[PDB]
Amino acid sequence: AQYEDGKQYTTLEKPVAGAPQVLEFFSFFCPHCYQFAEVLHISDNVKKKLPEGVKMTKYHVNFMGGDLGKDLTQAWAVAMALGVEDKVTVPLFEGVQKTQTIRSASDIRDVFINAGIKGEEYDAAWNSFVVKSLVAQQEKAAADVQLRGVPAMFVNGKYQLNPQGMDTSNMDVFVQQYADTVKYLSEK
Repeated sequence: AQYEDGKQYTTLEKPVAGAPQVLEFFSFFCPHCYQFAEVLHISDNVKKKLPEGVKMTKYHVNFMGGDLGKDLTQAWAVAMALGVEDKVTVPLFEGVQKTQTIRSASDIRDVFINAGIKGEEYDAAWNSFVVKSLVAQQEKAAADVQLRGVPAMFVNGKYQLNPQGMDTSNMDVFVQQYADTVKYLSEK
């Protein structure tokens, strides 16, 4: 049929219990993740097609970018904790990869400030137990899917998206096929 194991998706040989329904891993240092978020808008388009009541989650990973990468995973935990993922995603991607103006923890904080998150609020979150828990949560999730690279997306901790099996000659077609696969898997 249209959808086929090994084509638009693969099946984890050891599924993850309690995983988020739709789980994307990315790194602000990853060029393909920059392509996913800034040119393809994968996550916005996936969200648009998700069935009623199925929600999507993004976690940041550390195996890219060294110490700054660890800071960016903690900053993303701040963004989840504060609900500002959509305020900071673009200036964090561009600051790391486009202008290369993000080179320290302080530079990341400046992005949150300029996006409306006051400094005292950012520091409180940065040093909070909630954020520590969210860092550990992101790391545990990637380990549980034996994550080896990004970007990556998993549905119900069972199925892994396989973009290499999709048509890449037209980006809008690729995005449509990617999002329709997430829709199909979420209903499976």
